[PDB]
Amino acid sequence: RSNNDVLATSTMRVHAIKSELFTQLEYILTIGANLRKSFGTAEKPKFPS
Amino acid sequence: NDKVCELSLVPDVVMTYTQGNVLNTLNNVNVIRQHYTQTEYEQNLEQI
Repeated sequence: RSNNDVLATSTMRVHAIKSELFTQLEYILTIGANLRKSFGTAEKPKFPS
Repeated sequence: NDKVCELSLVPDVVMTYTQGNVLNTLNNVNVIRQHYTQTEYEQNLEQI
């Protein structure tokens, strides 16, 4: 399978295609604030680390 | 001499024996180059 003992050949073509398609997606929302505790209001803001 | 000339000859085996639909009957011969039927043409086409 590795040696160069093989017949003159020239006619390669894309014979077949298989593909693992990414059909559905997921998302990372990556932010620098703890989304799950108090934010506050406009006049009184809190910034949860 | 001034009327009896001598001819040397060699057989045209290609004309003598090969005539007609003979060579097509031959099987299991390694061919090198030929001319193609339309069918066989379409087959060895990507090659050519």
